[PDB]
Amino acid sequence: GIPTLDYKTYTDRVFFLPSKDGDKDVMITGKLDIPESRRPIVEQALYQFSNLLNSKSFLINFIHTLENQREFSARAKVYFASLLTVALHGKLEYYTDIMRTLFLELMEQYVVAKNPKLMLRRSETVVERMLSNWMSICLYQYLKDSAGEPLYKLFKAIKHQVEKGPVDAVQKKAKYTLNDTGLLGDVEYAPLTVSVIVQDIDAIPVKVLNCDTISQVKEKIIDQVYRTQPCSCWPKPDSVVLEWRPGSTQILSDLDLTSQREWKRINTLMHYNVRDGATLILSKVRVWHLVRPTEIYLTRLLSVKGTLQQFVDNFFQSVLAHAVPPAVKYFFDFLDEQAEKHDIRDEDTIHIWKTNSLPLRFWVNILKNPHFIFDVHVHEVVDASLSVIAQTFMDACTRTPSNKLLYAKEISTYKKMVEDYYKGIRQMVQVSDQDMNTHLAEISRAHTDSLNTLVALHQLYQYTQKYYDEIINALEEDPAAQKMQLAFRLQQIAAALENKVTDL
Amino acid sequence: QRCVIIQKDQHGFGFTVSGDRIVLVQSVRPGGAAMKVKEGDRIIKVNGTMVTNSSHLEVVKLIKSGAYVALTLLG
Repeated sequence: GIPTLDYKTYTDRVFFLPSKDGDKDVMITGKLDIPESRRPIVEQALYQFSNLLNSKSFLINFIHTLENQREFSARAKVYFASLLTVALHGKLEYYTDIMRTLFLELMEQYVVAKNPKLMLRRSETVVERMLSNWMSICLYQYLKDSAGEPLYKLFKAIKHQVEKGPVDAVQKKAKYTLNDTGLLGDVEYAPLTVSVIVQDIDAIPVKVLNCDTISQVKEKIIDQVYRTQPCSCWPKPDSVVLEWRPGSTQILSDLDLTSQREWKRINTLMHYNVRDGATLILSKVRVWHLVRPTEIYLTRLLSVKGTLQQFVDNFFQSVLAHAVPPAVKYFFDFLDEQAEKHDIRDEDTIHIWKTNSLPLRFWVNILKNPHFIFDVHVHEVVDASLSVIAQTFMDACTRTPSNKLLYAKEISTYKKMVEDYYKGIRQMVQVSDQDMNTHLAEISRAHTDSLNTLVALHQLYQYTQKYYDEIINALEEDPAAQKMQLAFRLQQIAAALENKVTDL
Repeated sequence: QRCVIIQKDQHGFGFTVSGDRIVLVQSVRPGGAAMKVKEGDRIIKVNGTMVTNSSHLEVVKLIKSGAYVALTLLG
């Protein structure tokens, strides 16, 4: 029933969609371009690059060396970590091992720093994004079970209240939203119902608005015509035609000779004299819309809040109450033991730690980006409202504005849920290292082969390529890495995988 | 870091240069004049001029702009 994305699609969207070279960069594309006269050797060396990444000393020196360099954007941190997640999917126990190491080191560097309650709040390191990906991985099957339900319901609800009212195409401001900044200030309209005919031939009724742009109207139709079909296969409103046949003839285009200018106005349904019950035809073949560049705001925000309150609530009651996932239990108890070993007395430091670890690092990301798990494409208008809910959700975990005004008693109510949630996890039966390693093992066995391993490996290789000297030297400094001669191995691997070649 | 000298043969020098910023060695002909140099050697000096900041074209030019080449690798 609930349109949950495949594992690979889910992971790719979660990891690489907000990365450096865009939404279709290298890895979602698998855009590895090498000559086939080099593929044997290239692969042969990439495997040894894998075995190299499986050496602990090499991986740790690699990571430290990279963290050292100033020229290393936040993008670089996140992306790199995600690559490391994909390339080490094979032995996730080893991954978890690395994460344990870097997390211990980060913890100990934070305790005797300035503020240990600031830990996992900067996202300025690799192991934080690693942990993020770890939570994402282990909770896939939890999302596909109970989590996805009220979340999909929430999304679709918000989307409904949004499309129920007018939305401006230019500024992306809607009459119905939770965002005060993305709220539309008062144009008359009407909930129109039009008849659309699809030729591939079938007739389908569609609910729209007369003030909607032609593009928007097309979106609203396509949304109904291709429901059964995944979003990737849907056509854009710029590769589909919309006609109106009154008697025996006019084509509908956002901007045309009939556009009203004075500045150009995007054409709407009430512009083409198109009233309710009309019949349209869908064949697969500056500028202002509504606004020419308070208590009403409070009222609209509150009514919208009242409508979505049920779904927000259901979501939180499933999220913050139930059988808590094993990785959550394991990691929170790990935070417990490592907080006992690191002498941090304050309980709110551990509450802040667990907060930074699970709800912020995982739940908020999904709440703001539903299209990472569901076969949906979301516009800025809905994502903004979901972001308001995400702010609201985060304030329910902080032991300390429109998101502050909107949900008042809510946050207080949910704080009890959060504290009792953490307590429930603490008073929960211990998941040993073995059980956890097993649960990781089933994931590793189930999903590595569908993952884009070679591209990951190659990207990471490019990271070693950029900082070759600092890394080789980092390996020559460390006695274990010069014992294993990891520098020589890295040198050979680099030797094989090169681009520009000349025979002398 | 080692210093080696090789003369041309009836089948050329006997090795293959790869890389751009970090120019190094890929394969050596198993019967050339280098095999009888190791596989995987970074060239840091060529023909007097250090190739630390040299381009691929520059290293190739340096090695090729002369009868015999004498270079300093890093193994």
